[PDB]
Amino acid sequence: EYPVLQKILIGLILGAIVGLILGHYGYAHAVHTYVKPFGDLFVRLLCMLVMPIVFASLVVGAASISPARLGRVGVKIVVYYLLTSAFAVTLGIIMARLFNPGAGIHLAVGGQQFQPHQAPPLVHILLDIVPTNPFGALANGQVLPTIFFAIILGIAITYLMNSENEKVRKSAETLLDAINGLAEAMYKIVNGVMQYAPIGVFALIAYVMAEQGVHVVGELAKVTAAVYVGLTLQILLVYFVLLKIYGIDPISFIKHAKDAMLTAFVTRSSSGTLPVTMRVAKEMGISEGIYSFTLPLGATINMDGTALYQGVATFFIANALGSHLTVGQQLTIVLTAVLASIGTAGVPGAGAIMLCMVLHSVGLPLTDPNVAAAYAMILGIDAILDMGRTMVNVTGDLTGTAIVAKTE
Amino acid sequence: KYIEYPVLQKILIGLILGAIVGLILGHYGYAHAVHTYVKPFGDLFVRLLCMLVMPIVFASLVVGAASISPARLGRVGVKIVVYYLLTSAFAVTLGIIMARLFNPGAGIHLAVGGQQFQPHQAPPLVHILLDIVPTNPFGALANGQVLPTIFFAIILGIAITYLMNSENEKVRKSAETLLDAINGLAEAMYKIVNGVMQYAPIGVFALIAYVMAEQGVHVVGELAKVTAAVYVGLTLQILLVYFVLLKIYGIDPISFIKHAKDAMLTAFVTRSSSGTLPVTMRVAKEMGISEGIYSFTLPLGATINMDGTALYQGVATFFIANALGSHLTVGQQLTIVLTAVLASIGTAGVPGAGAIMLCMVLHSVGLPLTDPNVAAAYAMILGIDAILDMGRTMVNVTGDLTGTAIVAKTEGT
Amino acid sequence: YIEYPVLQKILIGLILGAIVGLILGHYGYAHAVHTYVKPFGDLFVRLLCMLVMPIVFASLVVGAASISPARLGRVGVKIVVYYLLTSAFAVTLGIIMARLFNPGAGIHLAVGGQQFQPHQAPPLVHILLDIVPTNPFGALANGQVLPTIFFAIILGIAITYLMNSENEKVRKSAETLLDAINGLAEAMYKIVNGVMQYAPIGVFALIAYVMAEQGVHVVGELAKVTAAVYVGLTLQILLVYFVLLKIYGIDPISFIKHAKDAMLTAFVTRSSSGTLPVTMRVAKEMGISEGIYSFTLPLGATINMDGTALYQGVATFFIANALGSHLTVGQQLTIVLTAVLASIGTAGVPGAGAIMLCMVLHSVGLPLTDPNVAAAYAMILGIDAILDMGRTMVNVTGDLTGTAIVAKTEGTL
Ligand SMILES: [Hg+2]
Ligand SMILES: [Hg+2]
Ligand SMILES: [Hg+2]
Ligand SMILES: [Tl+]
Ligand SMILES: [Tl+]
Ligand SMILES: [Tl+]
Ligand SMILES: [Tl+]
Ligand SMILES: [Tl+]
Ligand SMILES: [Tl+]
Repeated sequence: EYPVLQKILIGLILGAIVGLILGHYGYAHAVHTYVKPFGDLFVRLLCMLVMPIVFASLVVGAASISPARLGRVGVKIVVYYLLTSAFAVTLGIIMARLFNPGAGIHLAVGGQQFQPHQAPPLVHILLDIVPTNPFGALANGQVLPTIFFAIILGIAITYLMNSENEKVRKSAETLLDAINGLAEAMYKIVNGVMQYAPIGVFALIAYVMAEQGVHVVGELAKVTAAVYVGLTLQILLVYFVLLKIYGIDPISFIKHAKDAMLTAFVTRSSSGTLPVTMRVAKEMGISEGIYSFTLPLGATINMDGTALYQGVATFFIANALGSHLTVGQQLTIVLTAVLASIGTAGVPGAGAIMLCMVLHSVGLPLTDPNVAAAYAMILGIDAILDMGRTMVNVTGDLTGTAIVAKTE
Repeated sequence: KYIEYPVLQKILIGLILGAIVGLILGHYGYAHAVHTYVKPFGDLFVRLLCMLVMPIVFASLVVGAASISPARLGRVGVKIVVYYLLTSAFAVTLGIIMARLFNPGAGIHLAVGGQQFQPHQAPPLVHILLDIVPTNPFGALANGQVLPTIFFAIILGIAITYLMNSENEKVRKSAETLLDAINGLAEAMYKIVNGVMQYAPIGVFALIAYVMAEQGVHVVGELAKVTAAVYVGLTLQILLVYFVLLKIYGIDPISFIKHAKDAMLTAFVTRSSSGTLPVTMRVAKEMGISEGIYSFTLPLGATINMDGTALYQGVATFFIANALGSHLTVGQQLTIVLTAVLASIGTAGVPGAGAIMLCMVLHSVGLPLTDPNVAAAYAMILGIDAILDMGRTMVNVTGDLTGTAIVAKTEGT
Repeated sequence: YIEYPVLQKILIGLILGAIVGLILGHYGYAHAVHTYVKPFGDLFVRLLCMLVMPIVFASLVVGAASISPARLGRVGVKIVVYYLLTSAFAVTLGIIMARLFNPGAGIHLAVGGQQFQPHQAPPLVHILLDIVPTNPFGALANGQVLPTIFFAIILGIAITYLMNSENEKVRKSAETLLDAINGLAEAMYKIVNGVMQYAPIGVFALIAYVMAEQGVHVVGELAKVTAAVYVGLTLQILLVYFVLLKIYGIDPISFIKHAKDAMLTAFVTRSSSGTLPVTMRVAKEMGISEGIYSFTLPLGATINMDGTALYQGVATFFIANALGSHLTVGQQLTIVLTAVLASIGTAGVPGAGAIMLCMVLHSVGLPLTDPNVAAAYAMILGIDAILDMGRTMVNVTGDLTGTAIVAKTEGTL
């Protein structure tokens, strides 16, 4: 009934208190049997949409970047985001190694530590990106095959919208229209769930605090910190550089963006903030014909915010499970995540949904008590992380639409 | 060789002829020969039905959620929705009441494999509730999870509507398309049922032929037991609730029926809420309901009218369970029944929805249709579904008019 | 750039590949190829058996809708009857030529070091009842061919009946679902084109292995296949088309003289759709009514079954024969008739001949994962390119043959 972000922070701050004192001389168990299931309900509602959004999303996403259905002003802004995600990934990993979130918290939940099962011959792991039956991939949660098929579909659809046959061209138009809309419904459903999130988020940390000790809160602050420093380090180290390098003034640029960022910071919605963003791009004096096209893109294809979230969440999730992870695997894991997140920029809680999808793609079964309880930690603090996530997404959309505006 | 012939006649001929053939082949006949030869024609029939059980429940619920969905729901609409909810309320109670009043099922104690069916029971409440949320909705759909499919089709249908309330025309057209295509699938699945009802006379023949030949003559009384339980609760609904609702709204019940008289008799003989809808609207005009009212509210009851199904399930549930051996309590009765009705929204008619829902409710309550008992128990009701489905639709239509008349008179604007 | 003529690419990959393979076979390292080269071929085979499900399904829904009565126009009904009575003959030639050359025996593959063993086969009741999908989403989800076929027809036909409805809500909904299912189908074809781009690499790796490992025997066994097709192929044009034209007072000699490049385009483009512009312009040169060829040509592009019928005839026989199992005339057609009867809507489509094979094997229970089945299919898939040129060339010749026969019955020459 009331401001949804307030609700989640209230449930979090209140929940960690309740959990923590109930932890000390309380009954970690009673929480586990009674409180926690409300939390589990929450985590179920999210993992639910993990499949439809990943697939429907990527079909739309592929079609968005798809050549040469891609316009010429478009091709440049795409090139922009690729070379920004580039840096946004490096920062992610760097900050994730810089703060070491996860080690320190050594979860062995069943009273047995989680043991990563590994891993078939390169041949078989590559071959198996190609879904043997795409309905089946989709049906029983194969991530890599769904990704591969949703790109190969999305790109194909666009080629059909370049056909002589209007029977053909309308058909494609229809399919894609319908796949979108599914995607679009899946998002509306996230909004709905975020409504339950304050109860759900409550129940989650309540348990984690009551059961994992007080150590966690420092481990989570470890996460939050690693994101937010990388986050501002992105704006400063890359955006300001790109603006400066294009004769735009970084200081006064921020002065216009100032509330467009603050809106994103508080609405979490790249789409919800889009009205405010476009109005500021007009204040900055970007061509109408430019920002009305390139801003609607960053709202969806902006990959840089998610790239920073995954960088850290990946590393913490894995680190806490026990498995110390190398730089190679870090990006392999991360690049995969970001490369499937295209089309999902905001979307309220995308950062967390992608995490689920990446774990399900790297084989870690969410049903295993450790994986679950590890994930459940980040899912608690997702709210906070998701504010910076969107805020940087928006800042980099303007930065891009401004750089590309100027070249026209 | 054209079966261009009245399809209801066909099924009743298939039924009354079939039970004779079966019954005499039973007495000094060869229950077995029937079982190996005649029955598979019956099983083909039961397959064609349980086929559509998944697409129609899903695609149907998406459309139905979207139809009741707020605030996409118009204000004339919101009152008629409230109507059907408080009528299904009563329709359910009568269902259970009549199902306990006649005791269909006990008396017939089927142990078909030569072993009695044994309900397997049941995970911790936590786990049964959590598992209503599909972990992967494609998967729910793919391998038949009922409760997760229900849950997802509602959460989808509602969401779609909210998208048709968007600024973004990209978004608004997208939603419109998806929902358009989900409908139409629903709509096609219905057209497929009509097709199957065409085979129903042969299939319904082979089904009771076996049941009679093998289950004794006890069945025909047990089935009359069902038919009765429905038809008495059925008319007891019209009298006890509709007439009270009309009387309570200054509408005259006696003269109301006098207009509805053929509109009901059409439904009773067409089994189709949609097929009868033309006749119904013309009678709503005879009763002098506003054009802008009945041309909206009647197309809804044709789909969302839940009261007829509520009575079918009430009795079929109790019989199917009772015959299996398991004596069922009043809590479970409605738990089971409310479930069924609440997923049957959007499926009013549809020729044989009564039977389809039964199959879906069983698959939802864990009873595997592959087990010989559950199968041979369902195969009984599926025979007589035809008869029951005439009263089902007739009451559906009577209560659509009752509703659209009660709501009409609260307007006149 | 791999943008160079795609057919050249594949023949270069084939002729080069067989050399490389074969010499690497003799004193080479059949094994090295197996571990390193072959996986590139396997990636190819995967990419194909990938789309086998969506195309069969989405394709048959479209196909059903295209022949569906009485949505079928009257000029249409005669052309449909034409292709049915030509597929009739095309099947017989298929089998005849497959028996006449004996492709397969001579190559006795036992790959694991154990020969493949056809597992057989449930009671006729169970194999027939199981054509009806218990849950159609599941059929689709886990590869069930026969159920997918059955449901895709029963859906496509139904959708068309809905486009004959009074209710525009209904008639648009159907129009949408069918529109969307199309496009999916249409996308799946675009995806094949994409794969054929990788085909030169993939095809190289496939025969490279087969030659290196299966001996030099194969090339003769494959020439055996190519021949059987191409002789049956031309024997179709001569024995049936020319007889049909002659029988309708059209002159076969001068008919060919117009079709001459329209066939040569098809022979070189492999696409019934790609060649369709050329075809229509030639139908105009032959002086067919504009309103006739602009309708009937677009059909044979998709429903022409006669080319595929000849491919399956021979591929079936070889594939089974090589596995070890000697196959009778009954089974031959049972297997083949099935294949052709699901292939409606898939005329071209670049590599449909091979995709249908995979689908017929998955329908007849032979698991593509078994190393023999796999290595046997992997042989035809190599030479598919060659076969597929004659496939489309005969498809086109017979579309013209039909549209000219049907044209003249309207008195539109
Ligand atoms: Hg998840
Ligand atoms: Hg069923
Ligand atoms: Hg295959
Ligand atoms: Tl994105
Ligand atoms: Tl976000
Ligand atoms: Tl209903
Ligand atoms: Tl009915
Ligand atoms: Tl075809
Ligand atoms: Tl072809």
